[PDB]
Amino acid sequence: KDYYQTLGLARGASDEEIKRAYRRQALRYHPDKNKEPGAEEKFKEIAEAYDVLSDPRKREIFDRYGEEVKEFLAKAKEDFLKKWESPAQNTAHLDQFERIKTLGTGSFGRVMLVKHKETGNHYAMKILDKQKVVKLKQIEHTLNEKRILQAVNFPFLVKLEFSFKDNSNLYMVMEYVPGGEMFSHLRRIGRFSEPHARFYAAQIVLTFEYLHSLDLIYRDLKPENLLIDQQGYIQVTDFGFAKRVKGRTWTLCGTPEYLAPEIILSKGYNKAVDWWALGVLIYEMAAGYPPFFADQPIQIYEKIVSGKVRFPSHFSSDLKDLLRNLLQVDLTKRFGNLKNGVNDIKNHKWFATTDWIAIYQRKVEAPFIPKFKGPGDTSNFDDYEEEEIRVSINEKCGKEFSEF
Amino acid sequence: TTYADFIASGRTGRRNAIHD
Ligand SMILES: Cn1cnc(Br)c1C1=CN(c2ncnc3nc[nH]c23)CCS1
Repeated sequence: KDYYQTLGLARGASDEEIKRAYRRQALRYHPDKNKEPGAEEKFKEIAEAYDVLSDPRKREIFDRYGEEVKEFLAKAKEDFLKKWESPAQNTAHLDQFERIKTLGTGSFGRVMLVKHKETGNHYAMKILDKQKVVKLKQIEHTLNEKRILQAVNFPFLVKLEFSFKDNSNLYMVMEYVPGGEMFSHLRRIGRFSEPHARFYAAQIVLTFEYLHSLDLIYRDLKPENLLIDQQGYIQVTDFGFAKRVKGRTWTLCGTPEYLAPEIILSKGYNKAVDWWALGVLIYEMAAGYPPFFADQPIQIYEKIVSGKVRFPSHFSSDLKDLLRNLLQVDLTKRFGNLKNGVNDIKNHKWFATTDWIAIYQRKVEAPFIPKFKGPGDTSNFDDYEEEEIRVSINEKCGKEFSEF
Repeated sequence: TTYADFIASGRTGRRNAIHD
């Protein structure tokens, strides 16, 4: 409950500002003129918001909710920029790892379960072919990916443990999350109850607050890129499209259903497309299907710029309100991109039940803890045809991936 | 119905990304 927003003030108002803003806001919800849409509680909310901000000792302890976060992030930025400036390189070698099965393949390259012969531990290893990456004009996205992932550190982001290259491949070794992708469960359980969705969505919300404070845009929020760990919590993978963006940026990339309008249109965009995608994720989670689909992507982009979302009937009224505000086609009105930034999502009626402190601390009861079968289980994961990895006797594209 | 349309649109599988 943010007293500063309830009084429509900024964290640095003066002592007269809170007294007049209290009198300006108490009349706009007075129990005699605007005692209509149940706003007698918005009036009490204003009444309690003055009593705390008027008291310089009550205000000081309240100002320690923001300041704790402001500091938490400051140190996280500093820890990020030290790693950004000196990105780890060649921190392992292929022949340290026993290649087990394949865990997934696709538009990136190949992700296999591996085993470090010595520490006898379990990792995911993503193999990218240098020649195919330069083929897919994805050299700058691949270099980014390793650089943003080795430098970030957050409970809900997968952790890159090692990285290295040989003559024709780029190798990336990260923590092994065994519970499988949220996609496979969301399509087996059919959909998610609104509290279940609220669980995952809050982690995405804290993770986007972290990433955006680092000036990062993630640009691939999708249930196929979220994993569930043994505590039922969320681990994000695929940083193939993540960019460090202090201003605007222009690449149309992502996944058609999840693209914000401004990505599809030729105007630049900001972090705010990550909040749009979050609206798609909460919608697909709570309904079973994404808000905009079609067999041809251009028809998906027609729906996306229409600014028309049909909501399902079992969609709560508070969810319908949060979604109307995340799927706003005008990024100058979209939630997350307004004056109070992410706090508009956090202090929203659909998120009144949720403890952002406790969600961070991994304390909450995860409404679904997947099936555990020991150390190397690939049961929560589809099977794939195995290829053998050839290693050319000539270095390929040594110039393009110097930085890797 | 929408659900029947979602099974229709061939997009109930893993969605590959676009690099455009
Ligand atoms: C879809 N996708 C794009 N890039 C990547 Br990497 C992926 C995938 C992630 N999978 C992973 N499974 C288990 N633990 C992991 N740790 C990091 N990733 C892990 C398997 C499916 S492929």
